[PDB]
Amino acid sequence: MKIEEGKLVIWINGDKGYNGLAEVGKKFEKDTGIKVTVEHPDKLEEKFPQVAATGDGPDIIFWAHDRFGGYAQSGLLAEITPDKAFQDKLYPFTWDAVRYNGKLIAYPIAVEALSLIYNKDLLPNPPKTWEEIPALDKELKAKGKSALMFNLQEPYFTWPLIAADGGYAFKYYDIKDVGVDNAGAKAGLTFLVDLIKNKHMNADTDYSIAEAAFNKGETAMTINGPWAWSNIDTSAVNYGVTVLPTFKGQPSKPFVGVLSAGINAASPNKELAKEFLENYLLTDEGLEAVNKDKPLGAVALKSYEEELAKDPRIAATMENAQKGEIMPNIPQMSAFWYAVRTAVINAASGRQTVDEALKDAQTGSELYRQSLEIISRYLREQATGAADTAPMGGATSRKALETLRRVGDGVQRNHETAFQGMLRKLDIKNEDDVKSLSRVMIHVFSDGVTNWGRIVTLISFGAFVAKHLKTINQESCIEPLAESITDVLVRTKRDWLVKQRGWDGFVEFFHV
Ligand SMILES: CCc1sc2ncnc(N[C@H](CO)C(=O)O)c2c1-c1ccccc1
Ligand SMILES: OC[C@H]1O[C@H](O[C@H]2[C@H](O)[C@@H](O)[C@@H](O)O[C@@H]2CO)[C@H](O)[C@@H](O)[C@@H]1O
Ligand code: NA
Repeated sequence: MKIEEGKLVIWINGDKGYNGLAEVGKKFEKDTGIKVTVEHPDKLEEKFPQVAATGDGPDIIFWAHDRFGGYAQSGLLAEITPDKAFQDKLYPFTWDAVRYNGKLIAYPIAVEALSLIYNKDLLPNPPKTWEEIPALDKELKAKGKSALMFNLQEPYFTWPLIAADGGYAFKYYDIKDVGVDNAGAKAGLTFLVDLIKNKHMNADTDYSIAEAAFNKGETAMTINGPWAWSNIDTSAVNYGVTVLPTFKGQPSKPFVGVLSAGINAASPNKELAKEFLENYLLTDEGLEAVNKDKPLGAVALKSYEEELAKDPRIAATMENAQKGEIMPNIPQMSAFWYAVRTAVINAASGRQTVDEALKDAQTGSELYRQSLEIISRYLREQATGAADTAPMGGATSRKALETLRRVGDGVQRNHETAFQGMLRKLDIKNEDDVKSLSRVMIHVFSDGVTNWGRIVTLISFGAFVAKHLKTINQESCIEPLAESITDVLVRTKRDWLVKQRGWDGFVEFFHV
């Protein structure tokens, strides 16, 4: 296996207290003789699933809890085994954040929420509403200052505004219901794009540009998390931390993250990782080391949270958190963030209109579930000979299914001999063999030009396999088969599918 035994490699994001974490690691090495290496690679949240899937990577990965369902579903995280007495040292709602499919899949460290951070010497009374920002910027611009700069390249930072007047990710979790292009989301993003059109913000502003501007005293406000506070202390800007402005009378709703530590499932060092996490990091002295480097927010460790909760910055953090929501941890969170990131960037730049951007995001976010509904229904009715009587809950699903029935009948008829021969060559007998189908379908499906004819052929093969599985009394393998096909299709063809307008495109192409 790629990972080395008898040491710990930790990955953590570069905005967090990695030097303090390394200090904890030195203490661990002094007591145990085991060397701890902390790294902060770029795009670690994308890198981790690529390397961990091959049995490589770090022993411990730190990130907000939202990405970890995905990791867990993919087999990349060890289940953790804190005993009762350890469990009781952290807040139950922090453990709830790192529960997937009933199992604990990470240790919670700290609760993060975005707040409004403001320069008390420029703006002694910060605005309660978004709507008053344009006027305030006009006033500040007369003195060579701006009202507000924040990172527009990561949707995390814009989401509180998008969500304020009723935007939402997944309904509280009903995965069918995405609220990315409803009228509330549209309103929020239109307000953001108007700020930009009226020269109150610049589309190119990123994390670094906003942080420098605030920390040099050029802009009166930023939006950021507790990790930013250290660098402002150093700058000698006199700052406060407050509740985010309202929009159309409603609170900004930040997406709340629980910084968490997961154990790589390929690690031969799981017991050392546990010892590090429970007996060195999640203690008063351990969290203090990290916190002194870059503040964590409101920590999951009750003993130390009682001291931090007296800080008015932490109170503000908790106030904003209470108005927002805990992020979901479902495997499609990754696709939701990619889709919303693109939408914000394209709306802010003018590359798409607000309505066009958010339509594309809504299609990207729901792609996996929508594809699965269609493909699973088709596979099961082909296998059994009868359709599923439940409603879709679904206009696109229903028409796409109708289309697939019409087109797929022809394909399965014409390809029957070839499909017979391919199935005989692959010998799919049970759930273990459906696992092996993925590698073959990626190769055969991907190494080929993409068009809807080829997608129908893939799904038609699926249906033909489903009928065989039913005949051999393996009907319980049909759902996993459908999941596997949907996985190959959407992992490899996502961008083409979105550009083709998803399943509405399919329906239009074969209309005919
Ligand atoms: C794993 C079996 C699969 S998956 C798939 N996906 C798209 N096209 C296919 N075939 C068409 C026409 O055969 C193509 O390559 O354009 C296939 C075949 C498949 C099934 C039987 C024989 C050859 C390929
Ligand atoms: O922008 C989408 C992004 O948001 C969250 O990432 C936060 C992270 O939680 C914080 O710890 C801080 O580091 O800033 C990040 C924003 O750049 C999600 O946790 C993440 O999965 C998502 O891609
Ligand atoms: Na990053």
